[PDB]
Amino acid sequence: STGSATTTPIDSLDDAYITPVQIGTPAQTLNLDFDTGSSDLWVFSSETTASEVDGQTIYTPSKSTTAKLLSGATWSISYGDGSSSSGDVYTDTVSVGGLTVTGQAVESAKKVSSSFTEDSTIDGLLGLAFSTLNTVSPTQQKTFFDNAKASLDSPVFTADLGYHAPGTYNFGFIDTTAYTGSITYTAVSTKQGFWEWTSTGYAVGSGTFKSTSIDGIADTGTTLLYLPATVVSAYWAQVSGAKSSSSVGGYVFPCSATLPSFTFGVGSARIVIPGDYIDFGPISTGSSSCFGGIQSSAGIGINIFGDVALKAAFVVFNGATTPTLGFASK
Repeated sequence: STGSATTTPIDSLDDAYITPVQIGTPAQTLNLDFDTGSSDLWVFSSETTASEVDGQTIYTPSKSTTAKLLSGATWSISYGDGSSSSGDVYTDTVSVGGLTVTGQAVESAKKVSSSFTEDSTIDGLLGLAFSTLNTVSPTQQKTFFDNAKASLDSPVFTADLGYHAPGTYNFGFIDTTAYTGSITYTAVSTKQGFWEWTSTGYAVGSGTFKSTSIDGIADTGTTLLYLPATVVSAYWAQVSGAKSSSSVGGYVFPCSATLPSFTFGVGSARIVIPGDYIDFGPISTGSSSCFGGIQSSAGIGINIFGDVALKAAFVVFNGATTPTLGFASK
């Protein structure tokens, strides 16, 4: 089997991408944030505290003839940005782009943190990291991909995120028309539960490529590119007037600037992020200070190849017995 679904930016900055997901019978379609950095499929629901729902579409398990309470199961998650959610668990039929999994754990939120409530466009998350990170207790549950894998034509999914435009998540096949050149595959460590890999270096603009190992994770659920402070300083040094602002929370730059590209290495291959992809717009409405799309990871503990990096590439998440990642230009 295969599936293919369009993923759409939630706003004009590509802060996140939403993909429609059919849950239950009859289908309830919710727009979920596909997140290769986490492993829970959780949704706003009829159980979510009413004051914490503000415009999201909810899953109502009592209206699904295939929903079953997973007795005794609870979940609770905290994300790298400080947000969180928790609740109970149903199993139900879940379909993405024509690919159907029966008995998928659907984690129904009883509580969500304010950042979720305040984003009316995201109805939940669909985790695509390794199932070892799933938070369901006392019986850990499998991700949608893990449940689908054995049925897929090939045990892979691909992320093709658009710049200021829709893109595509495919399951079970590699669309050879969706990229240019060849796909370069690179090793993955699953020891932390992530799609963790090592970039071979970077370049700023038209500058020389610096060969250096940068371990990080491919994370579709993170907006920006978080790299070591040395790398990030080298980038922003090429933008007149750019500086790190402790009060804003990162590098800012004059909105009048033209940003240089940023290249990262995948083996001997190179992925070029155009400068425009690194502009996240005014820090507040009407400001002439703009927020940068490349930020330091120093306070995180891990480097994160988020959407800024991934949307410059066609990305293969190869879930074979020994997982690997593939990157192609497009």
